[PDB]
Amino acid sequence: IGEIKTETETTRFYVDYDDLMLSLLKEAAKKMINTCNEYQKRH
Amino acid sequence: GVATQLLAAYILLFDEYNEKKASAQKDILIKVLDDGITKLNEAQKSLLVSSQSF
Repeated sequence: IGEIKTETETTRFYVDYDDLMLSLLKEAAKKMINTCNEYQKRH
Repeated sequence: GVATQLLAAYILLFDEYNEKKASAQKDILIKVLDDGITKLNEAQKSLLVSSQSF
């Protein structure tokens, strides 16, 4: 669960730049999608 | 895990002075470091009480 909470907090801090087209936030969201799908495949 | 990526984002974004993101980068830095000092202090106090229990 800590491996997911780290990426969730990182994306939450990347939101605060107030730039939705920032490529780093796009890459963080694409990383969270893969992490959540790999968590759901296990349960 | 959060700090070592936010600081790398700080080094990556501000090789030159980007004045648009300058007012928010300071708030991000202050928020993550004030979170970190509190977490590290609470971890040290917990380990100290666990050492004193014996």
